[PDB]
Amino acid sequence: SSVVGLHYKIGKKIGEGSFGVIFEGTNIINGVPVAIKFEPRKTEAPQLRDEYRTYKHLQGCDGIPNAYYFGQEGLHNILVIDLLGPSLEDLFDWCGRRFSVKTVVQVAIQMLTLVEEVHRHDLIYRDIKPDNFLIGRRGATDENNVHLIDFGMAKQYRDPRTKQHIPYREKKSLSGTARYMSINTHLGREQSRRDDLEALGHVFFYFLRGQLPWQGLKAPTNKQKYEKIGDKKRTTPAVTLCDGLPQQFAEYLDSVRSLPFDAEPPYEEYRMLLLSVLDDLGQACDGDMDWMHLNGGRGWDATINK
Ligand SMILES: Cc1ccc2c(-c3ccncc3)c(-c3ccc(F)cc3)nn2c1
Repeated sequence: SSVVGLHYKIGKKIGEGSFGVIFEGTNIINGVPVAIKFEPRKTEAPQLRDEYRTYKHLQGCDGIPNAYYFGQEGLHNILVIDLLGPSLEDLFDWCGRRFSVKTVVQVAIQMLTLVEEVHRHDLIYRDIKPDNFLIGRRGATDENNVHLIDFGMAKQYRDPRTKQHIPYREKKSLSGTARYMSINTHLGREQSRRDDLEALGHVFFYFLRGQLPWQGLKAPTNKQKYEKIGDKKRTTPAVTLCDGLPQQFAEYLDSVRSLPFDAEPPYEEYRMLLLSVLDDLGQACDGDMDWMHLNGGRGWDATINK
């Protein structure tokens, strides 16, 4: 059948997110474009239904798309959400694998706000990477704002009613993306709010430099590769990552790395820290982004870029 969930016509496949089977589509009642993620209906570790509830739990938060349907349709499981634009990894590539300091600050404060409101709903994200932060669609209100998708790695970190934190714990299996994950993750420690923020600091330097110094390491196995990346993260001072860059990014990474395990990070203080970079450089926080100058001032386009 060309239509799932009663109302959603399946369209072009876009197969992001685990190669994890995503299509674009349209709501046949109101023309609203949607993203449709299928998932094999029987699985050991099915994430689609708790991902649906995660979107509902975060419903109304800015930068988090609506979920309109989760259901059946025979062979798979379906989740329908708002359709968004390219990822920050995509735009990073099209901009030459380098973001200006201005673009990094502006995207950083929106990412900090996104993660904060995930944390405010008693969840840690635990899969921070530029591939899961998406901009909006062209000619939309939110075309160039950052959004957050894919909550398959999310976990409750405090009880919602009592607000009491999960116990600290160790010897957890290392999974996530090794390029960005916190040092604590490398050591098998239970993740918490600070670890989402340390991962963000890694992305910030990734954007600013074009590369992180623990990229391109090799080992016989994956486990040993993860260990070498973790070793590099701990012998590279934040001040050397930020050689030639505004020192507020080194102070950011240093401070979130030293946060206590259950501590509530000072999100607004971190945002003011990064905002001060623009003041030291005489720039304004006006929403102008590097990718908005792509292709003569038209921005990203499918024929030329991807
Ligand atoms: C790496 C990556 C990139 C984009 C993207 C979409 C995405 C792409 C474009 N517009 C909206 C979403 C989603 C997605 C997740 C869950 C779902 F139910 C539907 C879509 N995952 N995902 C994962």
